[PDB]
Amino acid sequence: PRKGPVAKRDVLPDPIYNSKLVTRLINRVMVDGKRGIAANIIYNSFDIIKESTGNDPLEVFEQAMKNVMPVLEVKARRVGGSNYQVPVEVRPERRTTLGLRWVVNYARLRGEHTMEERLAKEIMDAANNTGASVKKREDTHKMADANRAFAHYR
Amino acid sequence: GQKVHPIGMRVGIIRDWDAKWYAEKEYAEFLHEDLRIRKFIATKLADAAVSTIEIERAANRVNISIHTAKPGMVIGKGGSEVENLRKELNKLTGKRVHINIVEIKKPDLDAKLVGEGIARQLENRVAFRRAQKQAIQRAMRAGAKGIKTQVSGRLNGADIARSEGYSEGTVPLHTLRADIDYAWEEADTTYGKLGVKVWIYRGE
RNA sequence: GUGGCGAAGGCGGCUCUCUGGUCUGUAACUGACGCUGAGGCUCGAAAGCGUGGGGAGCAAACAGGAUUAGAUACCCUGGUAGUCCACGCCGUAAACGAUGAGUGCUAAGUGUUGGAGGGUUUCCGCCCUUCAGUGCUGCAGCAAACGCAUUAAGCACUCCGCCUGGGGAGUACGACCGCAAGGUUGAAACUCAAAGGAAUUGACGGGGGCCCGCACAAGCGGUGGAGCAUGUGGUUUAAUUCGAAGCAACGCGAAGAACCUUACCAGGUCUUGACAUCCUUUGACCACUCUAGAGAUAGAGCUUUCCCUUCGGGGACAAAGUGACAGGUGGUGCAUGGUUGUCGUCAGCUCGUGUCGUGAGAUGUUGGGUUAAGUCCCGCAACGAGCGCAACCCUUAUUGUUAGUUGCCAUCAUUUAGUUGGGCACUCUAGCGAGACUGCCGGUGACAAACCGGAGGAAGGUGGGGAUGACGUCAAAUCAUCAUGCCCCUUAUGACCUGGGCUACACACGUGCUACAAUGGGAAGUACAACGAGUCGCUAGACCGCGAGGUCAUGCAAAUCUCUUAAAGCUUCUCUCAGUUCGGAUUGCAGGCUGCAACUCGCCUGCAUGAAGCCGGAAUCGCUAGUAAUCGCGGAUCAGCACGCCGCGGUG
Repeated sequence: PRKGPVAKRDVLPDPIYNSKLVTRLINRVMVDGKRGIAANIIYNSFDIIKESTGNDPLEVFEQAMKNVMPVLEVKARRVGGSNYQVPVEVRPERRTTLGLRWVVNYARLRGEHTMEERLAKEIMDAANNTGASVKKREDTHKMADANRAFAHYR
Repeated sequence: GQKVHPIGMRVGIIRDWDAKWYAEKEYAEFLHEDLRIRKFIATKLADAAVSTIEIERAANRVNISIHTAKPGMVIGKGGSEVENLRKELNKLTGKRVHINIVEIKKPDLDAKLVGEGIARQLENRVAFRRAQKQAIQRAMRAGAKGIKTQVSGRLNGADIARSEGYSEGTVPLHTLRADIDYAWEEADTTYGKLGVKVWIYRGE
């Protein structure tokens, strides 16, 4: 705002796995406040992960998150009438925000016959350095570390 | 238009309804009968300076009480005018009526009385600047925490309208426990209509 | 370099030649030789003129490109005189410090340019004194204020130039000057009652700074594309009644157009009148039936029939007379009252006693910090006060006590069951009280206000939400809620009736609803609320109909009965990425309900048909938490008629 920084919106760790990350993942799949559907979807997807060439849904999910999250994002700014873009660092909460966002967005566009057949498949493809999510990360890193040219003294 | 009616903001908080009866399935008839009554008795009020009127009612009788400042000039010589009031009001209401006349003390500390009196000077070609000033002067001498007046319309019997009033002492309007009074009257000199408003603060 | 030099105009690379002035010390000399200066002469930025050279860059005039309503301008590409040298002419500038020259006298503080003395002495870098320039601050005094102030605009003497309300006008005439352009000198006739200087309070600026706010930024869902509902413009019409027009008009007045409403249009009708008072004859008026008529109305039938009586009156009322008169949603929101919108729930608007100012006026109310706050602290020629802010009012979050029916059922029997015996424990209902105050504990900070953290508690820093809208701004809106000054109509702009628009459709704009599917469509089963409404109203139950519904009947004027088993949700079985088992527009046929009557022009049911639409460019909107998104329920208005409006709760 204008007055100054604000709080961080504490979350309630889901009771099944006792992991706040699964809570945020449930919150991102959910649309229109229909939360039980989102919960059923995430649990069916994790069942599908473990049953087929899996070890545990938390482990492969964390690794997929690690492989997707970005570390260098740029910001397109305005100075006095000419606009450019400059890289900057990335604070931690924004990182997991972006990770979840990309994974869900690009699983929603897969093209199979169930959101589970999409989500489980996509985060498996992600934990093996594949999938449009990882390519989105690398597009970001390539835009950065190039557009540092008109950023070196910003 | 940016102020609420000061005795409608406070009704049901520190003041009461001027009509105290409870009825259901006979409510429209009662409300219009009260309206008829009150719109009639503005006949004597034209001379006798009545301020309020309180309508109560029982099984079939209607108990009325009026606040005036002229007790004798409203009851008659030995009781020959209240007789007429009752025998006339029976012709409307078709019931039994019983006027219980109150008398008002300190009449210069009443919104309708003051404003209606200082809206009768305007009709007799009097300048407004001293009517309001003498009104608040004779309202403070009775002892009052504050008073405020305001006249509006074509002033002096002249062209395009304007407005102006005068204040004396404090008149807090936002305080809910304030017991303020208010009234709005009319008059003409020869041009259109004028509006006179008056507020008096009498402690809480 | 607020450095240097020159009487001014002016003078900036370097070397030489010719030359003017200033400053300082000394004390050889002359002995008032001085100051000012009408007329006269000399010099005098830039532009311009003449003769002959020179000509890179820049650039009047001019050409071409743009922009605009136009652009003989500003902007871009070019481009001639001129800008440069020698010699002549011109003689003017805001040629300014808008401040003539000479001389003496009158507090202080501080920089810098060029010198001279004394001390300490590497003083050659430091201290002090003293001349002449050049700046800043400041006293007496001066000034109408601004200001000036040993570089006077102070106190005084000498000499010169010039002024006497604003226009006409630096014009005309004469005269001198100039190659010219022009320069110098310099009126009147007539016309106005002002024109000016400096400062004061407001309002404005295509002036600046600080801050705040779903104002941007970070996000989530939309609008703009498609079909339909609805309002507006436009066109059309016999009429498409009137009002609202950026934000702050456009699901607005209208919280209910088939007739009524209804002002508009076409036909059929009336004139003291549909509605009010008066005065007289007088006085009790009706309703009902039958023919004609679309009705309005007219013509006939039983008759509107004394309710006060002292014999002498008064209330209701039809007609008539009878004219005073009535009647107008006709005009003027720029003649008004009243009632609203918006800045904006932003934080402002004034007074008394003092002090300041020649005076209008100022101060307070400016400054730092903090705050949602002219809310608080500190400082300060101010010290206090009033309306605004906050508090007092409502609802929601926790509980004590009083009261247990129509509410409730924990310890008991009983049935279909809280039902019936029993009880008021629990929930609930509703009166009266408690509880939140930076109130304690730690740190920051001027120890201050305030901010950050903790304890306890249902709740913590205006706990959440509502009502509450200052002085003022927009000649904002409304004569159509109602009133009302002036104007207008009166056998019609008044009044009564039937039928028709207000719903017309080559189109354009706003606000919404339903979708484009698998986080979905269809079939069967199982659950969980709250606010409200009801007497000619809300309808239990049983039966008939595929359905919307219908019949017989039952309780309830209501914590008792009913509207009312909420929908998303959960569990099974299907369908398989397609213009489709998505979507539900449009059309055909058959019904139901209200109503005297659903063609124009109502809502609902069933069978048949099965359009556009596969997530929507420029641009643009809402929202900071039980909020956004999504799902149903109730009622005001109302025979009937809601995708609109006002509320309620569920998931979140």
